[PDB]
Amino acid sequence: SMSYTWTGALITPCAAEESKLPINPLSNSLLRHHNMVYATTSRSASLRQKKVTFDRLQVLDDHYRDVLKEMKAKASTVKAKLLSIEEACKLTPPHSAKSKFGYGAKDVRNLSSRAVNHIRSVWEDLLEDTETPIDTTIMAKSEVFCVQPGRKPARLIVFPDLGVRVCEKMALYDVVSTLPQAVMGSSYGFQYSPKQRVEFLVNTWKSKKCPMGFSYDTRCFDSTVTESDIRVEESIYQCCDLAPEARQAIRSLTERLYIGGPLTNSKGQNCGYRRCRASGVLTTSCGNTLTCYLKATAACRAAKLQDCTMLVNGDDLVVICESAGTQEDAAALRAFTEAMTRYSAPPGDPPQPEYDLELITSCSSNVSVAHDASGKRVYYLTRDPTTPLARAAWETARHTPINSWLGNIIMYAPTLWARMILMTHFFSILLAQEQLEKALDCQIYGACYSIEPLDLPQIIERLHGLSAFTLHSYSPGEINRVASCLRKLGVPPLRTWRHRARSVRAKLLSQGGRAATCGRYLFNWAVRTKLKLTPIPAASQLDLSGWFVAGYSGGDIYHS
Ligand SMILES: Cc1cccc(C(=O)N2c3cccc(O)c3NC3=C([C@@H]2c2ccc(OCc4ccccc4)cc2F)S(=O)(=O)CC(C)(C)C3)n1
Ligand SMILES: [Cl-]
Ligand SMILES: [Cl-]
Repeated sequence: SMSYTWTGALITPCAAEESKLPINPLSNSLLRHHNMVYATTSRSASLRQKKVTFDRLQVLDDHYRDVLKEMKAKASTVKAKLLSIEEACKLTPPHSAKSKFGYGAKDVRNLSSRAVNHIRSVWEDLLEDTETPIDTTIMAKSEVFCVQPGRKPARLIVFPDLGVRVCEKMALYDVVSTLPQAVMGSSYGFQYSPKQRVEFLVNTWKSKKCPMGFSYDTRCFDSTVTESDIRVEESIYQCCDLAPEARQAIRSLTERLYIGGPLTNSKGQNCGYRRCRASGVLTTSCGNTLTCYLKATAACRAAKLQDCTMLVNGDDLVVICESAGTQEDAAALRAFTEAMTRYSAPPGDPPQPEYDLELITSCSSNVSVAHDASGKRVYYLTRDPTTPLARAAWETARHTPINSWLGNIIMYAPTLWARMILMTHFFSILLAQEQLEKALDCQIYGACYSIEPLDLPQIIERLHGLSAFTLHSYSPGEINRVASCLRKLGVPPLRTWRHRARSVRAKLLSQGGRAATCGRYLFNWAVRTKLKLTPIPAASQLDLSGWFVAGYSGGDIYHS
């Protein structure tokens, strides 16, 4: 079975597509080498099409079946609730793609009679019709990158209509929110906040007598997912206590949408047929996580890797285990990869065994070390800041509906680059435009949030602890990665950012209130005469439930 078949009709944009970074004074302050920054477009879709289109081999074995049964056992503890129309409508982003049937996300959120009646009929049809493939739209996603010699083609997104998406939520939101944790336990990555996640990686690393770790990068994971994989995934969902209508909906969604179906371009033309994972449905993150974990757990047994602890976030996979020795780890890792390959998860790049935790990257991120005010070692997550910086420059120049810079500040708050560059650059702008109190959209684990920049200090304390405001003596390797990133992108040197932050810090303090709290906490790094930083009372009061429960990337999820 081919992941995809194509009619020859093009993947088309539904509007004009910017690919170049404008020459704008505000963005130019952040990043001068504007021609290094680009956004993907429709024009590179045929290149992507070529990469995601292949035959799949899958041979299942007893290790695979053993693990599956174990997961199902855990799954059968779960009792999933059916979401009400109102509840599902509330989870729809304000700017989610309109329906082809004469209503949009706004109508969904407002529970208008048109949207709601169409949603009911979609739901009833799921219950009645078990076979008819549901239509999907295929689009080229616009994402911003820095050039590296040369360019990434656009990713392809495949999604059903708004009415169907609201119905997936009713049938499956509780399931995709609750079940991965029940099944994978501590290995489910999306349950951790940043501090918890770092805690778990470090503890796991320090628990082994001789640790070895690796990341495993499946070549085009969504395309490696077979119809059997998606039906096995359904077999796990079906172990939950379900309302009968949910049980039918899942069955019908599986056969009509999840396993595959027709692809239609922005212009309504038949583009082809998908027989693999759609990027843009509710079950993608859950399904990818389960499938990845299943295959990897069985492949570990096949490779005889000892005392494995997995961390899985969709298609992202980290394994930490007990070293058997350099040669034998290399052999065992190769056997793991052949097992994965047989299970239809071949590697992009061969995995490499690693004996230093900081050398392992999970979801762009690695563990690094710094010291807090008292000189105590603190572990934190960081990443190469090249893409975050390129995207922030873009978002400075162009109004984008989702702000990666804001998500990056939240998730990488303790980092040198987030603190000195991103906070300084954006607080300066917001402060000059008097927009500090204006809420902005970002994402956390794929789900969309509306966040007030003035609540960043409380947010950051909750997610990272107070040490996020006091870190210093960063590793030489972190410092260099950052420093040399700034040279490449024509981002001013850190000393410039210190100078700018002092000025911003002062303006923030002068304003008093929540603004001044941002000044004390966010920019204490910038002054020699430091304020003593105590817990923020409002931090404990934040309702961050739902933040670090599950992954929702591609799932059309909005949280208020
Ligand atoms: C299938 C798919 C495609 C693209 C992005 C994502 C995704 O949700 N994330 C992701 C995954 C891998 C790579 C990647 O770069 C990535 N990026 C982002 C996020 C998130 C995500 C980001 C980090 C992560 O784990 C490491 C981590 C965890 C907590 C704090 C810091 C790092 C897991 C995770 F799902 S985000 O939290 O939604 C917003 C942010 C601006 C941080 C971008 N998923
Ligand atoms: Cl990013
Ligand atoms: Cl200075």
